[PDB]
Amino acid sequence: GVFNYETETTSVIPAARLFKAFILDGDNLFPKVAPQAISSVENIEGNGGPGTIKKISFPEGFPFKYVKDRVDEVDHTNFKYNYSVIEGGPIGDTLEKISNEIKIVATPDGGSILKISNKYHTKGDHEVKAEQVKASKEMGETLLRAVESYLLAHSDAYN
Ligand SMILES: c1coc(CNc2ncnc3nc[nH]c23)c1
Repeated sequence: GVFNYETETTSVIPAARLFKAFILDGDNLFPKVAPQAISSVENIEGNGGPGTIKKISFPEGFPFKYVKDRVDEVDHTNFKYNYSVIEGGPIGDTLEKISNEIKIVATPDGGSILKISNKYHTKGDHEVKAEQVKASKEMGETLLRAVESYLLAHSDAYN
């Protein structure tokens, strides 16, 4: 079955720039700005569009060793990015996939709002716990804040 979770968060960075950095250049930025959260990102197959597979490794001591994520869609006009967790970590006999959608929207103050949906696809019917969703949110927020801090400090990056 599918369990749907939605959240929203804000950024002080304008949408297009935040999209170029946090979404389009995450493979590079995440291990650089948040090494305590992401040890490395490996491109396994594909050139960045639908179907591209990445292996994201976590630091020692984390609950999981890695996940493989697959790019589902990338909308460079409307700042939408869809990707799925397809192997590793929580994926296995109870959880087939996590499908995610991120949309970044401009706000008139010059920042942005990120709208995030996480859909957990379980085998038949087993149950997703608030704890697993929380952990995802916390990771996403750590990464956002680390990227935001970098973009604040490096004005010539991603313009
Ligand atoms: C690429 C990898 O992770 C992201 C961020 N998605 C995201 N950001 C902030 N909180 C989240 N919660 C679930 N997904 C989230 C983009």
